[PDB]
Amino acid sequence: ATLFIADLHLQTEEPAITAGFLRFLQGEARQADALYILGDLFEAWIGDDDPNPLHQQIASAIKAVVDAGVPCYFIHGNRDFLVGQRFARQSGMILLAEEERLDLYGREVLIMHGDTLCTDDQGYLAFRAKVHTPWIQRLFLALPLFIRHRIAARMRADSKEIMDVNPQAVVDAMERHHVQWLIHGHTHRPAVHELQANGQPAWRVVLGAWHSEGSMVKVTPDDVELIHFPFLEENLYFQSHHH
Ligand SMILES: O=C(CCCCNC(=O)N1CCc2cc(S(=O)(=O)N3CCN(c4cc(Cl)cc(C(F)(F)F)c4)CC3)ccc21)NO
Ligand SMILES: [Mn+2]
Ligand SMILES: [Mn+2]
Repeated sequence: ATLFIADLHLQTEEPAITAGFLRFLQGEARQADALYILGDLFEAWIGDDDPNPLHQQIASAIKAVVDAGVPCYFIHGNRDFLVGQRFARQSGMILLAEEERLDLYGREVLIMHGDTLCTDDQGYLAFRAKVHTPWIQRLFLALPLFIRHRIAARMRADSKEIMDVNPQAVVDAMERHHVQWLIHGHTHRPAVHELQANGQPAWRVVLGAWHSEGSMVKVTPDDVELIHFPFLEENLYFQSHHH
């Protein structure tokens, strides 16, 4: 089976999510044919030279999955678009493009973070175009780390419902790639949607954010599974009752 996750928004202020992801990497992920992380792995990223210990702890945990024979892939989210090749080398992850077409047991599948489908938020897409301009990224990354951390903290303070996808953008993307299956995150609305693309039924599968429980999509030769699971090993104890 091939696994997909997104929208973990890892951060040191939410250690339960981190513990949940570490348990996922040490368990389920080790049995997978591959693991794809479709963006927003981290709640923030200001560049690979950031010494935040969480980054090294996550890199090491992913690298153990890779070393165990499970290739791991990353598509950037809007929170962590600055993840670069230094982190890719540290974690053993392979960085992919913003859209990729996969062969999953014969099923052709488009994968993407999903924010580019949200074409009714023209303000967001304009800002997105700016922070994805290479010369702007290179200027930001050249700033001292403490300056980047101040900029990012102010921006997060200033930003504190997610616009959903545009149905026509979905059809356009799925016809550009000639697929009947699309997996994405970003909208934080885990679901399976049927539509029509390329003159045939098509499906859009949406990952959940890791808010109170984890979420993954598991693709097998036989089916597509949207799975919700607890972060920690929920230890069984017997609550007494009476009838
Ligand atoms: O995502 C969703 C829901 C939609 C959410 C849409 N809002 C969103 O994404 N936000 C809002 C606040 C925020 C802060 C971060 S950040 O703290 O990591 N960091 C800020 C500084 N960044 C920067 C980079 C560059 Cl190149 C240039 C510049 C500068 F502006 F200075 F020029 C700054 C790098 C990134 C990352 C994402 C965001 N569902 O999935
Ligand atoms: Mn997200
Ligand atoms: Mn997002």
